[PDB]
Parts: sequence; structure tokens; C-alpha cells
Amino acid sequence: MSLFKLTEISAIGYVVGLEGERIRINLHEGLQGRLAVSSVTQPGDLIGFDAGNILVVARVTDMAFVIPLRQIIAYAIGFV
Amino acid sequence: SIYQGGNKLNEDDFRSHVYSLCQLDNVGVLLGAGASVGCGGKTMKDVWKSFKQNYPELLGALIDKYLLVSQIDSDNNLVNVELLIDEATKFLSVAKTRRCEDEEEEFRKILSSLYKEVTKAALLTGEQFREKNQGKKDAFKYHKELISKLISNRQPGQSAPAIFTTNYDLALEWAAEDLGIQLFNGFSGLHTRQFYPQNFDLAFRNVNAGHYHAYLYKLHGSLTWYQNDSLTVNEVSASQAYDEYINDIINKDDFYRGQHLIYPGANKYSHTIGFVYGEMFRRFGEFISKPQTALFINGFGFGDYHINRIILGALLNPSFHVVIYYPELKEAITKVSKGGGSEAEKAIVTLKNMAFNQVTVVGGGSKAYFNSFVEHLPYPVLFPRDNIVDELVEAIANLSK
Amino acid sequence: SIYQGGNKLNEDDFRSHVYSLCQLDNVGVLLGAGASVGCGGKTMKDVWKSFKQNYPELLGALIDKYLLVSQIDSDNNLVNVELLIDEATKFLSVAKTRRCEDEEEEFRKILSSLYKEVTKAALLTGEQFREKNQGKKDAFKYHKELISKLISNRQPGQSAPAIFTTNYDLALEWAAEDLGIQLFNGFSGLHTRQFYPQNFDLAFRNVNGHYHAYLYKLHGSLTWYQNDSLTVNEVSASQAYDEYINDIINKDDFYRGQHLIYPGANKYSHTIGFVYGEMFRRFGEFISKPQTALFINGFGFGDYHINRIILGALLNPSFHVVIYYPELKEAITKVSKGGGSEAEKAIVTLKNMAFNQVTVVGGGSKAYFNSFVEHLPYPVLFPRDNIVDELVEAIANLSK
Amino acid sequence: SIYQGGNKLNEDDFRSHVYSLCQLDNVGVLLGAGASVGCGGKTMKDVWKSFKQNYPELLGALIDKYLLVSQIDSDNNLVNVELLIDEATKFLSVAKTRRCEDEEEEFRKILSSLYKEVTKAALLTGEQFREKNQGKKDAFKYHKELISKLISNRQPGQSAPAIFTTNYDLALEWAAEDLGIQLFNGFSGLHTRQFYPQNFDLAFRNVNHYHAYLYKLHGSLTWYQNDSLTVNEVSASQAYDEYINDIINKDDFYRGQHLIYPGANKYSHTIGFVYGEMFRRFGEFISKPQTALFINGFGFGDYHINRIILGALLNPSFHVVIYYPELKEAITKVSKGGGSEAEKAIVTLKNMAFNQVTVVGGGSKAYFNSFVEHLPYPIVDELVEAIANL
Amino acid sequence: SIYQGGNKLNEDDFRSHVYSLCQLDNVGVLLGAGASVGCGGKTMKDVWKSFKQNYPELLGALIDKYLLVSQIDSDNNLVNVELLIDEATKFLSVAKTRRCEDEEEEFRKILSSLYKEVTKAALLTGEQFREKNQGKKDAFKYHKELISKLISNRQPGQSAPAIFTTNYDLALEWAAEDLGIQLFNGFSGLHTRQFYPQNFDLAFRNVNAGHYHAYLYKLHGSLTWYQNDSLTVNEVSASQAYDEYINDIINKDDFYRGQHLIYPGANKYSHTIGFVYGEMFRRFGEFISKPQTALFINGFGFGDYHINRIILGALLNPSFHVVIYYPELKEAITKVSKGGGSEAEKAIVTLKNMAFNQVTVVGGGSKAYFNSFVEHLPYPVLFPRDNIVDELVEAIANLS
Ligand SMILES: Nc1ncnc2c1ncn2[C@@H]1O[C@H](COP(=O)(O)OP(=O)(O)OC[C@H]2O[C@H](O)[C@H](O)[C@@H]2O)[C@@H](O)[C@H]1O
Ligand SMILES: Nc1ncnc2c1ncn2[C@@H]1O[C@H](COP(=O)(O)OP(=O)(O)OC[C@H]2O[C@H](O)[C@H](O)[C@@H]2O)[C@@H](O)[C@H]1O
Ligand SMILES: Nc1ncnc2c1ncn2[C@@H]1O[C@H](COP(=O)(O)OP(=O)(O)OC[C@H]2O[C@H](O)[C@H](O)[C@@H]2O)[C@@H](O)[C@H]1O
Ligand SMILES: Nc1ncnc2c1ncn2[C@@H]1O[C@H](COP(=O)(O)OP(=O)(O)OC[C@H]2O[C@H](O)[C@H](O)[C@@H]2O)[C@@H](O)[C@H]1O
Repeated sequence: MSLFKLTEISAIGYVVGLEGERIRINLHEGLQGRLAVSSVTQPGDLIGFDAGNILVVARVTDMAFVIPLRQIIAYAIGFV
Repeated sequence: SIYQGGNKLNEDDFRSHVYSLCQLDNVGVLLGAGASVGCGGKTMKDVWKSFKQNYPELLGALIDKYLLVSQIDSDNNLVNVELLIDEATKFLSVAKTRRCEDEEEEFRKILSSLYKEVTKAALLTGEQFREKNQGKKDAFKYHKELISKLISNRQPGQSAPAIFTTNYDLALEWAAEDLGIQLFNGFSGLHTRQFYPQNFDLAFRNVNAGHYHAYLYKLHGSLTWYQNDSLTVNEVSASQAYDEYINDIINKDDFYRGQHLIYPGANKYSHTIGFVYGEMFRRFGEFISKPQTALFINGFGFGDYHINRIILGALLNPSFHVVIYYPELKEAITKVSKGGGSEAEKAIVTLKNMAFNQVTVVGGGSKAYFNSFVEHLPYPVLFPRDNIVDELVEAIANLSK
Repeated sequence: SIYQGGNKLNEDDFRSHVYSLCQLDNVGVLLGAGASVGCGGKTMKDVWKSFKQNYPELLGALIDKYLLVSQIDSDNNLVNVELLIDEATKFLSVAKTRRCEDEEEEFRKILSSLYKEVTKAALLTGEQFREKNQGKKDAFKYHKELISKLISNRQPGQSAPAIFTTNYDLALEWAAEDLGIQLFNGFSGLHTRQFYPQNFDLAFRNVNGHYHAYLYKLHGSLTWYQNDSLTVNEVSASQAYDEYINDIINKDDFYRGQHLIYPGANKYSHTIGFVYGEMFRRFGEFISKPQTALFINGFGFGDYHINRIILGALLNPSFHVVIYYPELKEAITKVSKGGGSEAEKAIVTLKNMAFNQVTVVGGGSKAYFNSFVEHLPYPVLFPRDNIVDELVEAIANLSK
Repeated sequence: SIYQGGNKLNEDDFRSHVYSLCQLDNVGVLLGAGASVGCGGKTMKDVWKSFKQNYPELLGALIDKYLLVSQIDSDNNLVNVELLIDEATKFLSVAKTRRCEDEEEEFRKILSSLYKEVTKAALLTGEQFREKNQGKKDAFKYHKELISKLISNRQPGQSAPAIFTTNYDLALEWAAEDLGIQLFNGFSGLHTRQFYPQNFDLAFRNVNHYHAYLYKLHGSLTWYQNDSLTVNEVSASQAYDEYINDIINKDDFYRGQHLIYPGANKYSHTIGFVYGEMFRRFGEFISKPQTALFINGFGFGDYHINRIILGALLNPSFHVVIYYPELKEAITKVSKGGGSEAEKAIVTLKNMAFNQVTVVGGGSKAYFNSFVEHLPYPIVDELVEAIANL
Repeated sequence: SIYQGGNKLNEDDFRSHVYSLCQLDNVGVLLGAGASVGCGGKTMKDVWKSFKQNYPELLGALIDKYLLVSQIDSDNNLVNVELLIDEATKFLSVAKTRRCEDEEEEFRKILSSLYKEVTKAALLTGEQFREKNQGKKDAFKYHKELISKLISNRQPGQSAPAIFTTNYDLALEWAAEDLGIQLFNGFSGLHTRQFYPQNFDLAFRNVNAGHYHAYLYKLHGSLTWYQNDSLTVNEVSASQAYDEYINDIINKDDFYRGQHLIYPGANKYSHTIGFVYGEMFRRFGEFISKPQTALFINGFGFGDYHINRIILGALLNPSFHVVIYYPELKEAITKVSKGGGSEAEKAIVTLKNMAFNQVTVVGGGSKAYFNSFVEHLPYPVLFPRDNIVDELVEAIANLS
């Protein structure tokens, strides 16, 4: 209503499962554009995780299927 | 003296109709300058009469040289203030453009003297404007009754009432601050009040799960609002406003430079920097474009083009009902029959002759006044009478009648 | 005075019948040349008087040589105008083929005069036909009430009313425009307005209205014309008056195909007329739907096609009609004595049926347009059971 | 010369981006007088030049006695030909009220001349303006493509496209009429057309064929105010036979507060009412979520429109594409001390730092016809002539 | 010689095309005066030869006095026979109206010869016209096959086949009454037949759960329709018509009644007879304005203007298909290529050159006759192609 506004964030997915050093991620669909400007659509890259106090760093490993759904697998290497 | 769709109906049918209307989803009221006549205010006719008898030489110059006011209208009191103000503004603009000097200064004095009379008539209490508890006096009893009646008639899950007006006075603000109700008018803060269009979409809520509130739209500005050089609008209290900039307007002369914002003009689209004016009218046009709507009009003179056009165009909606109060209906009909009549009278006669059962017009002289209009509105019926023994009561009574 | 199914009916039951007949799914009206007498219009009896007064030598030529019109029939003002146009056309066509020059001009003159007299009777306002805001006058008062009453009795989800007429004059358009309501008649465009048959399948909808109807002119209009390209265009009153109407009215120029109207008995002579067929297909499709009501007013019952169609719609057990015929008893008596014209036999046949779906009204001046409009009811806003009110009067009746 | 916030782009990325934007809900197009030059139009500079060298004997009084024209701007061909008409109307009204017979006759000649130059440059077909099927010609070929591909791309359940325009000519009307679709411009009726602001909330449907909305921000040739305080609209032929003909083929004559083009008689409360509605509708549309806008032909000579355009960018969902041909010649001036306010505004729009504005420049590369090509893609004569041959 | 937009296509492609158009929503057939020549009929130029060889005395007065026919046409056998009878009736009517006694005999004597000539060619069986079970003879073997093939390839929830014709004889009725099919033609009754135009919207259904019926539109009348003294149109049986008026027409030499008969398109000036003719044309125009129509034409000479005009206009709809048989392309292409032939040739050759896929023309002499038309049509898989019933009927008759 007044001036104060809070949220400004731009991600590409959200964590959906943890299986003993192995992370599952679901990729967004309804976003007309994931533009903010960098986009990650390929294995080998590095991704980050906002845990409120620290930043956790991981590394992409796989992509596959199953408006359908897309999934990604990653592994963790350290924190900042 | 009550018509509906061209025909005629009596008192009891009218009262049942008025009871039915207050049960709908949306209800609103539009007030004019004649509603605040019983509190201490006065109409434009009185403004012209007090103006002509205070500055004789300026009036003489208006009539003689500039030929803006006819010699007949001054004596019969038919001069229109808004059109005169607009014409003087146009003269000033061309005089500025052609770089003449004497005429521009001549018009400045007229334009300043005309605002002083307008401002003095909106105080409603004279010297006691800069005091507290002004709503405790008996002059504001029917405003309090109107506010109490409007809110009590709602049901859970329904929306609060809305109030539109074209006055500059504080009668309706003074009345509510004595009941403890909250009116939302688009401002926030205390040590610095500013206008935000976004906060017309706010409501209360209770943390453990102040339930009375309403809205107020001022179409022609207010006597308290003033615009700063940074293109923002601020609001103060009555005491501070009287003590800082409307004691120099009244007592002392030649001191008007956009000190506070009002719209006494006929053409209000010319001002290309007033966005409050465009904000209010958008909400007004949005309100009457909804299903199941009722509107009550009182005190309006039907001499404004934009409002007439808006009201006329909303009548093609099959869920819109209006009730219009107009004291001098007989004279309007009589004068229109002869092929004459003022531009305001043709508009009101045209509405009365429509064939749709969604328009109702009330005449009668002193029966269509403000104090009479409040008395028509119903009181809520709490606990709809349990059981059906009222039928037995009516039998027992009426059989001996 | 009022008959239903052959028996007699009273006024209160007639009003109760008319009220409950306006709740059905389909409602329509069919108007004739009498519904515009109160506005400035004329009938076919006045055209003959004007013709026989203005042109006194062509009448002698008709009576003496060609024997098309008899003396006694002309004296009593009982000669059909439509049936004379066809005979004159036949004579002209025969004379043209055998290469006769003198006998070809007189029929041209007769047709031009007879077409000129018909045109004058449809302006309704004389030279004021070209001005604007013609619907504000007091003459067009009951057309407005008719449209308002018809259009306000429509629950959401139903279909809009339909109006059919055989007049060339612009009474309904003038009335409705001053009221602010839109009518669909199959045309579209402003700079180039053209007839499209598929424009009858459209309707309004709200993006986030509801006051409109349809209009079918069965015998053409006075602002329609065909530019020979198998297309039909429509223009405004002022444009038509400046283009061709003025020349016909004043300059006595020879008539040509300036504007397409259909006065005459046989309407199928014209082969490239594709609007008449579309109108009659839409008319015939309307009366075959279930739960329909139709009110007829001003129609003189002298058209073969139309009353041929009306009879065939009584084989549907969900169709109802109400017919307004002022001079009922005079038609009633003449049939028993040997019979009148074919016009008066049709109404007597219709009256004597045995189905509770045909109602005939007579009575002279109480079966007029103004009488018709006031019978239609107003919608009831905020309905309530009101049972306790009748309980109170059922108390008071015994209290009496 | 394609820029995006100070960067550069190639053709293919832009051609993909414009397609990507077109898959939105609210899509709109804003035009200007630049789109009328391919059919027989002009510009402000051209008409000003034509005015100077046809009426030079009265140019002095606009600078000596009444101070309406800046001498530098007159010698520079940069004056704005809209406010001049408004101020002339104000001056004439004041003079007529004062009953100054000597000075009343001065401004009528000026207005008569200005309207002659204004009308002469908008017929687009000369003496053929009154005839029929004028939208069938080859000149009005590119406009039909825009409407066709705007209608076709929209999915079922999407809103209809909206069109805003600064032109006051009958160009899109002919194109739509000869295409076979209906546009809502805010009027209704045939024998008396009247302006109802609430018709903009209407839509067709099938009882068991499309439409679009057209806004004119500066009026049109076919609007006028009669004795009654109401606004009317007529056809092309009726307007030609009523008032347009005399304005072009007569020496000196003037009517008064009659015409509603361009932005002329704003001093009356009946004529400003229509002007306000279009502007407020544009403002309300432009401030909605998930909208697009394809500006073309607009020279940014209006102070008020830029104020609204800039402010709406605060939401992240407002996308703008601009087509400004002479871009570098403005940058060169901007580096120097000189320039003009439109140039300063456009270069400020160039030097932004976000991926929402997309300026496009060049020569013939940034014209109206090229923009038509960028947007995606969506024997009857033989039968007609065979039928007519029978 | 098969063309589709100018490109020649072989036989198998044509057959696969015909197979695909027979399974659309709407299917129709138009037949002319050449389609009944295998039963005992004659073409239009075989009638003119008989007339001008039998009555050489009226031919001089009908050319040199009343200008009703040209010399070039009557020399080349290009007379429109049913367009002359209408004009003759008009002439006789006007002469009767204005009472010119000498001119009535000259037309009552030639109208008695024109009917005596055209009537005799439409009996198809001579003196056996009044007998029963005429559909069991071998001349009507292919009409049955056409009707049987048209009905057997419709799926449930689809319309019925429609058949139009310009022949006014009784071949199709006799063929259909032998299979047991029922054809609707607008008449109902037995002791008084009457014309009810609204029953073209009726259909049958089965009360237990049949679909064996079709529509027949006769564009130029019939031998069995006539107008009695009252103004209603009646229909009788072949025996009854023969005993009432046909015998005297064929035998007696001074027999002419008046505006009585309703063939071929004659008494059009009357306003109760033109009503019958107008409905057939209105419904023909309505049929071909539908989304998925396919129409076959065979036996037609393209010598008419209104039908050609209607057919041309229906092609500006992307889902209307036409197939045309004309056994004379070779003799017309050259005559048009050199200098230009007649209107029929010009029409057909302008249609042939069109660059559509929606037009197909077939030629080649006997390869495009009526008999060849039938075998191009499909044949259902489950349709019984054997003979079992007849053997049992023979055994039953032999018993006792
Ligand atoms: N006690 C009363 N109660 C109700 N109505 C009354 C009373 N006394 C008089 N009236 C009626 O009140 C009606 C209006 O009085 P006017 O002052 O002419 O109304 P306006 O047209 O100026 O409207 C006000 C604004 O309109 C403009 O835009 C300016 O901004 C004005 O300030 C009359 O019909 C009275 O009979
Ligand atoms: N004020 C009145 N209100 C209602 N009905 C009236 C009134 N005055 C007379 N009538 C009745 O209105 C009727 C008028 O009879 P006619 O003039 O023959 O009306 P039409 O439209 O059939 O004639 C038009 C012809 O031309 C067209 O092309 C059609 O084909 C027609 O053949 C009579 O019953 C009057 O009593
Ligand atoms: N062929 C072309 N293709 C593309 N752009 C062009 C072309 N030709 C010119 N341009 C560009 O288009 C521009 C158009 O020049 P002006 O006529 O001044 O622009 P407007 O009509 O939009 O401004 C007038 C409005 O603004 C004020 O408020 C007025 O009062 C009006 O309301 C040229 O300068 C070129 O940059
Ligand atoms: N066995 C045959 N099979 C098929 N076609 C044949 C056969 N024999 C001849 N033909 C062809 O059949 C055709 C005979 O054409 P005609 O009888 O003169 O024309 P119409 O039947 O339209 O005549 C009536 C029309 O006259 C007015 O125009 C009205 O419109 C009427 O409808 C020729 O092409 C022959 O080659």
C-alpha cells in the first residue's frame, strides 16, 4: 500500500529430494522468461543455494524428463 | 409527488421500495452543497449576492468594459461562478501571452477577490474553526444519524459503504470522529501526511480469531489539502491550517498563490498536473459499473456536465437503481412545457420521463430536504421475529377492526 | 369481443393470459401499415385517392381503352393497388416485344406516377426527413414504450426479441436511437455498408450491453439500393435524400432502380433478389421453435405468402398467437351472406378453429396501436411471496 | 544499429525476441504520423515549410504583434503545429468576446490558412476521397498485414489486440472494412451517431467474426460538433460534401468552434471530454501486468506521453520496443553541447542499463514497412469477373 | 478426357476421388432431359424438328408477325421450347383482357399444338401409361441402381440424399415405388392432394429402437399437377390424369382449357402458380450453401442463365465440390479457341480453365452418358449381391 516493498529474487528451480549425498531439483515452467543475466541448462556447471546464513555450492551431473517436467542431479563440494 | 418510470406511486409503496434497496451488495450516496445548509454553509446564489455588495468597482469594470456579465443577470442573480472563473482565467492567459501589463494586474485582483468569498463560506462555524470537539454540537445530529444508519444495515461477507461529495467543509469528518468510526481517504502519517493511491484497498482484521469503517471520496478537493513545490500533496489539521495560511486569505488582501487546491472551475481537464482529481473520478466511474448497485442523490443541482454524462450512461446496466431528490420539480416541468427552461432543468425533466422502472424522482418542496431524506432510511430489524404468532396477533387485532 | 378457441373470453382472463404469455422462451411482433398512422403515415386507400386526384387523364385512359379498372370499383375506392402494378407490368412486357412505340410510353408514365405516389407516404415528416434528432418529437412516444417493455422482460440466459415489419419508413430506428439501444439488421460498416447473411448469428458479451434486439424488413427499405454488382448497400437519410429521393419527389424524373422496394402481388418475378429469400427463411425458421408467442397488429391480412405461412405453424403444439383485428363483426356477417373478399374469409376461418392457441381481438378503436402497447406488463422487481398479506386480507374479509 | 541498454544485437536474436514477446496476453501498438508517409502523407516539418513559402506576408504578425512563433524555430523548421491552433482559437474567442471588430478579422485569415495546409496533407487520395472501396488499392497493402497477423497469432481465450494512434486520417478504417472485421471506435448509430464512452467494454460471440479496439488520441477528420452540445460522426462522402470541400476550394471563410481535429477547441467543456477519455484509457491499459508495446513512427515530440511511459517501467512486466531511425546523428549532437529535448530523451533511453527497452535504428532498416516484416506470419477475382461476364 | 484445373488425370485417381466425395455430410444430384433418353424420351432439339415438320403454316406467322422466335435459331435448332409457352400464355391473357376477338384464335390454335407436341414425348410407354407396376420393366434398371446406391452409403446421424431435376415425367417415381422407398415431394393426402411447402423439414423414425426416404424437387412441374376451379393445386394418379385430360390433348384437335396445367413453367403470371415454382428454386439455392456439400451433374446442357449464375456464386466457399459430365468437350474447345461459340460452350470452357481443385469435367462421348455415371459410384461391402428371395417367391407361386 505504501512505499515499502520486500521481495526481489530470481531462481531456476527448487529442491524436491535428498537421498544421501544426492540432490533432486525441479525446473520452472510458468516463467515466461528466466531472465533477470545468466542461465544454466547444461551439465558441468556450478549452482548455489541460499541457506540464510551461508551459501552451499554444488555441481550439476544429469538431466532428464519425467506440461511435462525436467529434473537435475547434483553433488555438494563446499560452502561460502 | 413521487414518480417511478413515469407513473406515480404513494408513500407506503415508496417506503417498501426504499427498504428493499438497502439489502443489496453495493450502496452509496452522493451529496451536494445543499446538504450542508442546515449546518451553517451556504449556496452559490448567496456567494454572488455577497460578492456584488462588497467590491462595487470590480463588478462595474466587469460589466462595463470587459462585457463578461450582463446588466440584467447581476440584478436578477443568475450569474454562474464557475463559468466566470474560467473566462477570467482565459483572459489572464492571453494577456500573459501578449505581454500586456495593466490588464493582467487588473484581472489578478478580481481572481483573488473571488476566491476569498468561496473560502469564507466553507468554515461552517466562523471563529471556532480552530477548536476541538466540533462534532458534539447539535448542528451535526443528522450526519451522525446517516452514518449510523448506513453501517448497521450490512451483512457479513458484504462490503462497506462509500460516500462521494463535492463540498470543501469538514462536517462529515467532524461527525465521524465523535462516534469513533474510521474513515479512509487516502492519506497516511502524522508528522508528514502524504497521498497514496494504493491504500484504497485496505481493511481491518483481528489478531485473535474495530469492525466499523467506511470510505470518503472528495471530488473537488478540500480546505485542508495543499500542494508543495515538490509536486506532492500534504494534509494538516484544522488548527494548523487556520493558523498558517487561511488567516492571510481572509483578513489580509491580495495573497492567493496556489495556497490550497480546489476546483471551482467548469473545465477541470485543463489542469494537467492534478492527478488527485483524476484518481477520484476513476473510482467513481468504477463503483457504478457493478451488478446489484444502489445510489441515493441529495443536494445536487445537476449543473455539472461530467457528472450528468456519467450518470446517464450507467442506465443501460440491468442492475442499477437510483433515487433522485429535487425540491423544485413543478417549476421545472412548467417551464419546460413552454419550450424554455435552464440547461439543468431539461436534464432532470428528461430523467423523469423514462420508461424504465429503475429511476425514481422525489419532489415536494420541503419534503425533499436533507432532514427528511435521513428519516426515510430504515432501522435494522435484529432477531427477525421468532415464530409466526404475528399472524395470530394480526387476526386478533384486524377481526375487531 | 375477445374469442379464444372459438368461445368467448372476458377482460380479466385476457390480461392474465397476456401476462403469462411473456414469460416464454420466444417473443416476437409483426407490424403492418396501420401501426404508423399515428405518426404521419398513410394506408393504401389514401394512395388511390391521391392518384385519382392528381392525374385525371391517365385514369380515363385506364378506364376507357385498356379496361384495366372498372368505373364502379373506382367510384367506391375499392381497387387493389398491388394487383394493378402486376397487370401494368404484363401489358408493358407484351407491348415491348412486338415493337410498339406509342403504347410503350403510356405504361411507363403510369408506373412512374404510381411509384412516385407510394414513396411520398413513407417519409412521415415531409421535408424534415433529412434533419437529425427526429426521434425526440412526441409522435414517436409509444414505439419507445414498446421497445422498452419488450427488452426489459428478459431473464439472463434467454434470447433477444425479434421484430418483423412490412413498412418502408424509419419509425423503429428513429425511436431506438434516441433511446440508446442497438438493433441488428444484417449490415456492417460505415464508409462501405454491406449486407452479410451471417451477421444474424452474433451477439454481445461482456469482456469483464444486454439491451439489444433484431429487426427484419420483409419488403425492403427506403434507404437501401443495389449497385447492380450483386451487392446491396445502405446509407443515411440525408445522403439518400440528396442522391435520389428528391429527384423522384419533385423533379418528376422517370423511375429507375434507385431503391429496392417490393410493392406488388407476385414477389418472385425478380430473380436476383436474395434478401427477400433470406428474410423469409429467417421468418419461417422462427415459428418452428418450441414455446413461442407472436403478437400481430396493424396487418390487414391481404398477403398470400404470409398467411400461407401462419397456418402451417399451428401444427406445432407449443405455438401461440394473439391477433388484433378492429372490424371483426363486419367480416363475421358478410361471410354468412355469401362471402366478402379473400381477406375477410381468412380471419373468419382463423376465428372458428377449435384449438386453445388462437385468440382474436376485435372492437373498433380498442384494438389500436396505443391500446396494444398498454396491455403489455412491466417487470416485477424484488418479488416476494406476500403470503402474510393475503392472510391479513383473509382476516379482514371475515372481519367484514 | 540495434542497441539494448548500451549494448549491441544482431538481427536473428531480435527477430526471435519479437516473436517471444508476441506470446503475451495484453499486446498493443502505438503509431504516429510516420506511418502515413508511405501512403501520401507528410510530416510537421513539411507542412511548416509549405506554410512559410505560401503565406509570408502574414508571418511577421505572428512574431511582431502577437508573439506566437519563435524566430529561431521559424528559421529552423521545428515549431509544433498543434499548440498554434489552440492559441489562435483562444485569441479569437477573447477578441470576439471583447467586441474588437478591428482585431477580430486578423486571426480568421491565419486559421483559414493553417486548416488548409492541415487538410491538404491528410486526404491521401486527393479528389478520390469521397469514393468507395478506397481500401482496395495497392497503397493500403501493408496495413492489412498488421491486423491479420495480430488477430491470427492470438490463442483462444486471449483478449483482443488494442491499437493506439496519433493520426487523424481514415487509413486503418478502410483496411479493416475491406478485410471484413469490425473495430470499436466508441460511436454507435447510423442516422445519428453519438459518443458513448462505455462501449469499450463490448465483445462479440457466436450464438452457437472477430474484433479489435481503435483509439484516436488527436481526433479524426469525420468528427464535429453541431448546434446541440453533442458530438457526431459521419461517413467520408458526407463530410466531404458538408465542410471539407469548401476549406480547400474557397478563398477566406471560417466557422468557429466546430471541428475536432487536431487538438483545437480544447477551451470548451464539451470537446475536451472526448480528448480526456482516450488518454485515460491508454494510461489504464499501459499500467497493467503482462503487457507489451510496439512503438513505431513516434518522434517523441510530446512531453506528457514520455512521463507516463517512463513511470510504468517500475513494474518488471512492462516491455517496450522502440524504432528510432536517426539515432547516431543525435548521439553526435549529444556529445557536443547542442541538441534538442527529444534527442536528449531518446539518448537517455539509449543509455539505460537493463534488458527491457530495445531501441532500433538505421536508415531504411528502421521504417514502418520493415517493422511489418519482423512480426510473425499468420482466384476470387476470376469468379467475380466470370459472374459479371455472363 | 478428365480434367481437374487443367491437368489430365488417369482413371484410377478419378475413381479414388469419387469414392472420397460420396462420404461427406451432404450429397446431391441434378438431372436433365438427356438422362431419360434411355427410357423412351427425347431431347429438346428433337422436339423442334417434329414441330417444324408437322406444322409448317404457323411457323411463318410466329416469326414474321409477333417476333417470338428468330430465324437463325429456328434454322439451327436452338429454340428454348419452355420459354416460348410462357410468352404465348402472356399474349393470350392480354388479348383476352382487352377483348380482341380476332387475336384469341391465333394463340388458342398454336398453344394447342405446342402442348400436343411436348406432351406426347413424356409418356415413355405410349398407351401403357395408365397401367400398374410400370417399374418392373427393363427401361428403369439404372434409376433403381442410382437410388439404391445413394441411400446405402449413409452413416447414422447424417442427412438424407436430395435429388433435383428438370424433367417433368414419372420415371423416378415408378423406379422408387418398386424398391419400397418413400420420396417426399411436398404433397399430402389421398382423396384430395394438396401442396404443403413446410413438409420439406419432416423425417421418419422408429418407435422400437426406417431410414429409407429421400427428397425430390421438380423444378418445371409435372404432368399430374393441375389447378381446379378453386385456387389450390392438386395432384392425381396417372390413370386418373389420363382419363381426365391427357387423352383429349393427345387425340382431340381443338382442345385448350386455359390457365389449368402446371407444366412446363407456363402460367407464371398468376400469383398462386408462381408460388410453387419459387419454392423449388429457393430451396435449391439454400442446399448448396452448406459447409460440406458435393453435387453431381449429368444430362444438363447448361442452356440456362439463372442456374449458371447460382452455381458460379456457390464456388467462393472453400468446401464445395462439383463434378460435371458433358459429352462434347472436343467440339467446343476448338470453336471457342478459334472465334468463340455459343453461350453454353463459353460457360463450360470458362469453367474448364479455372485453376481450382474444386472443379472436375468429364468428356468422351458415350463415356459420359447416364449409364456410365452409375458404375463410377461405389457399392457397399455388406449390400447383398445375390438372388434368394425371387426363387422362394417362384416356389410359393408354383404351390397349388
Ligand atoms: N436544505 C436543503 N436540503 C436539500 N437540498 C436543498 C436544501 N436547500 C436547498 N436545496 C437544494 O439544493 C440544490 C443545489 O443547490 P445549488 O447551490 O444550486 O447546487 P449546485 O448546482 O451549486 O451544486 C453544488 C455544486 O455544484 C457546482 O458544481 C458547484 O461546485 C457547487 O458548489 C438546489 O436545487 C436547492 O433547491
Ligand atoms: N390506428 C390504427 N391502428 C391499428 N390498426 C389500424 C389503424 N388504422 C387502421 N388500422 C388497420 O390496419 C389495417 C391496414 O390495412 P392495409 O392498409 O391493407 O395494411 P397492410 O399493411 O396489409 O397493407 C399494405 C399492403 O402492401 C404491403 O406490401 C402488403 O403486402 C399489403 O398488401 C386495416 O386492417 C385497418 O383497419
Ligand atoms: N518513413 C518513416 N518511417 C519511420 N519513421 C519515420 C518515417 N518518417 C519519419 N519518421 C519518424 O517519425 C517522426 C514523426 O515526426 P513528427 O510528425 O514530428 O512526429 P509525430 O507525428 O509522432 O509527433 C506529433 C505528435 O507529437 C506532438 O504531441 C504533436 O502535437 C503530435 O501529437 C519523424 O520525426 C521521424 O523520426
Ligand atoms: N444418353 C445421354 N446421356 C447423357 N447425356 C446425354 C445423353 N444424350 C444426350 N445427352 C446430353 O444431354 C443434353 C441435353 O440437353 P437439353 O435437353 O437440350 O438441355 P436441358 O435438359 O437442360 O433442357 C431443359 C432446360 O432448358 C432450359 O435451359 C431450362 O433451364 C431447362 O432446364 C445434351 O448436352 C446432350 O449431349
